[PDB]
Amino acid sequence: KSLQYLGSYIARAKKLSRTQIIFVASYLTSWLNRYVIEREEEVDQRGGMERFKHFYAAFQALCYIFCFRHNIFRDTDGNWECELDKFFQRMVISKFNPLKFCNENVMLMFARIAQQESVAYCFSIIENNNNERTRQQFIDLQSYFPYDPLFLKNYKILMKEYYIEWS
Amino acid sequence: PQNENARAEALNLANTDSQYLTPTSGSPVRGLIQDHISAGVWLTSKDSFFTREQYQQYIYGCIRPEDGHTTRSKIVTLPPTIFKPYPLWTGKQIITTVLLNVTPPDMPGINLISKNKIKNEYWGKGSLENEVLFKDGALLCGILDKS
Amino acid sequence: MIVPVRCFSCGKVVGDKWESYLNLLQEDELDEGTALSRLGLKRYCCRRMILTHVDLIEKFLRYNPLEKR
Amino acid sequence: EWNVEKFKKDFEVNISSLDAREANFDLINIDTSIANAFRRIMISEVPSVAAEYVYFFNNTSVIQDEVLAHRIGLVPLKVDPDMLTWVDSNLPDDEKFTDENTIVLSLNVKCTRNPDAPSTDPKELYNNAHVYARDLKFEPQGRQSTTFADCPVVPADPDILLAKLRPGQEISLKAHCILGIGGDHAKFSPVSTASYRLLPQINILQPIKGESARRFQKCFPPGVIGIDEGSDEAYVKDARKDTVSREVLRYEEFADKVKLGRVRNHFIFNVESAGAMTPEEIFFKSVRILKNKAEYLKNCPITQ
Amino acid sequence: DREKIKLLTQATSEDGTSASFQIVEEDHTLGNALRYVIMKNPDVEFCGYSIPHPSENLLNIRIQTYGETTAVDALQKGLKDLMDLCDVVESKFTEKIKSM
Amino acid sequence: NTLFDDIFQVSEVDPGRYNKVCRIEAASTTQDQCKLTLDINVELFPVAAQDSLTVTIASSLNATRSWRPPQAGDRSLADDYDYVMYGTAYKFEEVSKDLIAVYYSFGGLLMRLEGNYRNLNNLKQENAYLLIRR
Ligand SMILES: [Zn+2]
Repeated sequence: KSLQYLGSYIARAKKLSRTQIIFVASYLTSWLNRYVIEREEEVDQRGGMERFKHFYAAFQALCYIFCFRHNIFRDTDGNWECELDKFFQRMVISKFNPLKFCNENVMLMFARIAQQESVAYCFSIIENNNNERTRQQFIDLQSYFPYDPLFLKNYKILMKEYYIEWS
Repeated sequence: PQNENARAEALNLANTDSQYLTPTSGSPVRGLIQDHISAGVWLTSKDSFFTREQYQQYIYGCIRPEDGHTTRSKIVTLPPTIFKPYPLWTGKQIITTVLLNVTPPDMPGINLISKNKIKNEYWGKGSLENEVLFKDGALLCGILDKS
Repeated sequence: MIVPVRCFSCGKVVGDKWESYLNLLQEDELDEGTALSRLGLKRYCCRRMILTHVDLIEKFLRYNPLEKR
Repeated sequence: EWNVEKFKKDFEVNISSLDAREANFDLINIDTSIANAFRRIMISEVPSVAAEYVYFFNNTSVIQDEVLAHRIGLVPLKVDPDMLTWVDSNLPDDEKFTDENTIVLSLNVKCTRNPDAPSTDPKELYNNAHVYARDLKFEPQGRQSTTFADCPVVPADPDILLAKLRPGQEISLKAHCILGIGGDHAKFSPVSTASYRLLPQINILQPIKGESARRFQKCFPPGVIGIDEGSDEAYVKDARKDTVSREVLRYEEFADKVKLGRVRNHFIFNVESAGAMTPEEIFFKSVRILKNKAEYLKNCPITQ
Repeated sequence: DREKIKLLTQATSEDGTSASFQIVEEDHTLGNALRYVIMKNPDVEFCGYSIPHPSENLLNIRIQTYGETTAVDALQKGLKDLMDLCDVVESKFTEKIKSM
Repeated sequence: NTLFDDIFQVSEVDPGRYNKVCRIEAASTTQDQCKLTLDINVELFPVAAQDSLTVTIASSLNATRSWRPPQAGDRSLADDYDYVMYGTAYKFEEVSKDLIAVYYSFGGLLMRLEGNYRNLNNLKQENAYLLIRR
C-alpha cells in the first residue's frame, strides 16, 4: 500500500517536479534492475509465486503512471525515456509472468496504448494466460487504489484545482 | 484450548502420531482391526486378481494428490504383472504402490520378515503364504492379516 | 395405525390395496397369501405392509371429545 | 483404438414387455459403469413434481398434524413435468410462488353423524367418514386455466386412506406443489424402482439326458430347462426366465456337470412407477439431462 | 457460473501434464461414467475418481497422459464422447421404441 | 536377450482351494533334476497333467522408461508368446553340489528352480519376462 501511495500521487496531479519523479524514484527503477540481477535464482525452491507482493504492485504503480501521462513519457529528441525498448521488455518471459497475476481495470488498459504507441506486445499471451491460470482474501489489498477519482460535488471546489481529466 | 500456546503442544504432543506405541508393555493399540482387515484377506491373496481399471481406481481413492501425497512430481505405478491382451494385476501389487507413492525419494524401501495367523494348511497343501517378505517394500509373498 | 403411503423402500403406494384387502378377508372368502398376491405385488418388501399393518386408529377413534360419550 | 461406430454396431437394443406400468428392457452391449448413469438418473436426478408446503388451517382429528402433513405432500401427483419450471428458493413467497411454480391444491372434509340402524360399518354410519385422495382437488391461481383443460391434475390413485374421522371433527387444509429431484426426498422419485438384473449365463458341460433330465428340471424353474427326448441333448431353452438362485449347487452331483455365470454385456431392466410417470416416458428424462449434464461441463471457463 | 471447473494447481506440473480437476455437487454419475471413456482415449496413462467427503456432494478427478496432450484437453474428448454415449441410446433406440 | 531356455513337463496339478490359481510341478525334458515350481494362473493358460511347456526367462525386449500400453505394430520379442510374467528374484539357496536352487516370485506367486546351467547367466534379478509357448 505504501508504494501504492505513489500511484495516483504522481498521475492525477499537476504540480510535480517531473525531472525529479524519475530522479527520486530512480531507486525503484534501480529496484527493477536489482530484482533481475540478484533475485532470480530462487523460484524453483520451496515456495510459490506470492512471496513478492512488492513486485506485482510497485511495478504496477509505475505502470499506473503509464496510461495517464503519455506526453510526459516522450522527450524532444525522439528516443524513449530511459530506453523503454529494453527496460519494460526484459520482464516478459521470466520466472514470474508479470502479465499473469494482474488487476482488471488498469491492468487491462494495457491493450490500447501498448500497440498504437509501440510500447509492448502481449496480444498472443492473453489467450495463454487463462489456461495455466491468506491468499483468497489477498486480492482485497491489491484491488483498491488510494487516490481514486473524486465523486462529491462541493469538495470538488477545492480539488478540481490540481486534478485533470482522462487525457 | 482457549489460548494459542496450547495449540503448540496439543498439535505436537497429544497428537496421534506420538501415541502409536503405548507405554504399558510395548504392545501397540492403534490400527484398523474390524472390517478393513478381514477384507485384507480377500484383497491381496491370489483369488483377487485385478484389471488396469481396478488397479487405477484403487489407488486414486487412496492417495488424493491434490491434498499433497506425491513427492517427485506426480503419481506413478509399476509395470503390470501379466503381459497379455489384458494386463492383469495382483492384490500383492495393490499394497505395494500405495506403500510407494508417499515416501519421499533418497530413501530405500523397507524389508520385513514376519508371520500371520493363517497357517498355510488352510490354503491347501505346500503353498507357503503364512510368511511375509518386503523386498523393497512389497508384499512379495504371503497374505497380510491381523498380525 | 394408518397405512403408510408409498411403502418404506419399494416406492409403490400400497394403500388402495388395504381396504381392498379388507374386502377380501371379510366376505370374499379368500386366503391370506394369494388374496394379498392378487393385487399387483411384484416384490416382497411390499408384502408385509398389508400382512403386518395393525390398523390402530380404532383405539384413537374411540376417544372423541368433540361428541358426547 | 476407440471408435464410436465400433460401438454403434456393438450397442444392441431389444424391448421385452413394455406397458405404461412396466417395461422389460433388453438394453444390451453396455458396461456396468453405465448401468448406474442410466439407473440413478432414473431414480433421483430426474424431475418429479410433488406437494411440499402444507398451509394448514385446522386439524381437528385424533390424527396428529405432523404425520398427516407429510402425506398430503407425499401422494403421487398425476401431473406432467415440463409444464412447470424451476422454483426460486430463498426469496419471500410473493415472487416465489407464482402460477408458474405452484399447483394450488386444497382439501376440506367436515364429517358428521348420520342416523342409521345397526360391527356397524363406519362408511355405513357417517357422512364424509373416510377422506381419500379423491377429496383433494385442484384450483388454479394466476395466469393458467387452459393448460389443465385437457387434464385436471388429479391425484394419481384416489384410494389412499388419508384419515378416518368421527363426528364432530373436521379437516380443511391447503397444500402447495413444487418440482423436486429424488436426491432431496423420496417423494420426488418418479419411479418406484429402477433396479437391474444381468442375463444369467448358465453352463453345461455334459449331456444330462436320461434320468438327470427329470432331475435337472425339478429344482430349476420349469420353463428354463428344455428336455428334448431321451436323446438330442437337452438344451436349456430360456435364459432370462430364471433367477440366479443356484439351488443346483446344493446338490452333490450337479456340482461339476453344470456351471453358471453371467453375461456382463446383456441387461434387462424393470422400471415401474406409482402412476404419475410411465416407463415409456422417462428414458428421455434420464438421458436428455445427462446429455445436458455433459455439454454444460465442457464450455465452462477454467479458473485460477 | 465459475463454480464448476476449478484447476486445483496444488497438484500440477508446469506445462500441465496432469491435474486434479475440481468439480462440485456431482456423484458417481460422472466418475463411474467418464472414467469409462477416458481410458478409450489412447493417450491416457492414468485416471480415476475420488470423494473429498462421502456425506456432502463433491468430486475430484485427475487424468494422466503422454506428450502432445495436456490435462484439460483430455477432458475435452472424454466429455465429447459422453455427448455421444447417450446419443446412441437415442439415435438407434428411437427405432426400437417405434416398432415394439 | 534370453537367459534361460528349455522344455518342461507338468507332473501334477492341485487347486489349493483357490479360484484362478493352481500349483504346478514341472520337471524337464533335457536334464533330470530341474524341477520348476509353478503357481499358474489357470484362466489365461489352461494347464493339465503332462503338457508340453517351454519355460524361457529372458530379461528385456529389444530409453526404455516403463510400461507404455501396447500400441499398434510394435516390436516385442515376447510378441510370439502369450502368458508373459514379470517379477523379481529374492532368495537363493543351495542343494547338492553343482546345483544352485533359487526362490522366485511374481506378486505372491512362488517358483523354485533347481538346476545347474543358470549359474553363468542368471542371478538375483529384477526384470524378467517369462516367454511361454503353447
Ligand atoms: Zn415391495
